[PDB]
Amino acid sequence: EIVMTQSPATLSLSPGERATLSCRASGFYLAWYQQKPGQAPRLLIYDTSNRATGIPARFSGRGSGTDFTLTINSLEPEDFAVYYCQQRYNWPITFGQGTRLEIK
Amino acid sequence: QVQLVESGGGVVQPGRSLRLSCATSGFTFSSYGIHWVRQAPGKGLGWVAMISFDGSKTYYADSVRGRFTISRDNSKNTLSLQMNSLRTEDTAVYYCAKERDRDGYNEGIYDYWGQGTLVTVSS
Amino acid sequence: ICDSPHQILDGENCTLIDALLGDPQCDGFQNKKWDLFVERSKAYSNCYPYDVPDYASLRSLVASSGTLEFKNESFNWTGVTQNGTSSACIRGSSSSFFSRLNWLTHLNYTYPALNVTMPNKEQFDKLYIWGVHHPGSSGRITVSTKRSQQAVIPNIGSRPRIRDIPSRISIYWTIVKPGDILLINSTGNLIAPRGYFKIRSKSSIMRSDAPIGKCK
Repeated sequence: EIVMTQSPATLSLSPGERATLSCRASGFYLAWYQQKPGQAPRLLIYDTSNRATGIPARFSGRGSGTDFTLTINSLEPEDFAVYYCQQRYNWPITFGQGTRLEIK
Repeated sequence: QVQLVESGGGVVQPGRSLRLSCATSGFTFSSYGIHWVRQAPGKGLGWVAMISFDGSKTYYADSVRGRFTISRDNSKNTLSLQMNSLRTEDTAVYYCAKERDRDGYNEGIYDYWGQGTLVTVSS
Repeated sequence: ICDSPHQILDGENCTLIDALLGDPQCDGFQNKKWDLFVERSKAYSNCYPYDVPDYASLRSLVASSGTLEFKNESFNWTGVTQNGTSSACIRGSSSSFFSRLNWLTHLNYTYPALNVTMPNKEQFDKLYIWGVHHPGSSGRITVSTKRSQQAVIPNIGSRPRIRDIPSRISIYWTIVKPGDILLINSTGNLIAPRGYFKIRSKSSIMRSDAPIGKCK
């Protein structure tokens, strides 16, 4: 199992601004998950660069070499939550320690 | 529509046997492989167990390897995570989550969840 | 993105590396030549799982080459059959596999040390792409040249089904300069290369998302 790190645990930004999320682990199958405080998480991304059903195009995943990234071109009030990066290569699936988006 | 409910959580002394049940509805239970995921108050998520597809296999995680016995009965559509030797690191909510493809084709992708049951271990 | 001055390639669902491998759903890009490569965010793969431990350098090199120009070279591989059909990587009505690699296994349930050799006769550098098929019980692989030994060991171990195939096709690259002679040895499951890709000396690659149109 890989020790998956993420961006600082809390990133504060105003709605509409651009944001970037990192999940340096040290190439594929690093689905992200969204959870609203007090809610069961939900799928946001199903691979390093593909979006799942219903997610706005504003969220874009890229990167490779255990140095992936998730850039948000314009934040919305619903975007301020916790984001965890998964990983599927190897049996033990290790979510990242997570990070929070806070309304600045 | 498909829905998942977790039950059996609560307070149990360390080392006492415990068994959650996660029933399902709205689909044939053999259609997907079941999972379990946890999160202690204020920490990041973690993986617990799994059944691959139709119950011929199981694969747990590191910190809890060997302790648990996840099993199911296809003739009644019921899941269970038999638990043994609870320890103080196991304070967390337990979700039973499903995946986004049938028979096992992308295992490791979760789209459906329950609400999550709380399990607490202490004196 | 203008078209008149520089040759662009776009690509509905092909990452540059996927076109390099010849993924069945990206096979239309074979032998294509470009000045700049442009990448959709939709990019995805449908074949065997895979991973290039040196993704960045391979991307930069292939993009700078500005050509695939694949040419089957008829390696020996005489001891065993070089074709392999996987349940994933569907191409058409039946199982398929990458179009620029082999999935050797071993005929007669025995894998002798193949000791393949191939002299690089041409005057220009050549690049050969091979992989190691991490299963999911024995085998070691080595690609030797006058400058390096790209030693690789199949990281055997169980894993999660990703496309109904719990394994990996980890892909490496191998430059073979003129005068140097590629040497290959094996003991088990090897993703045998099918032939070199030429390299041509100012192309680059840009990950722009702009639409496609005809204009200067």
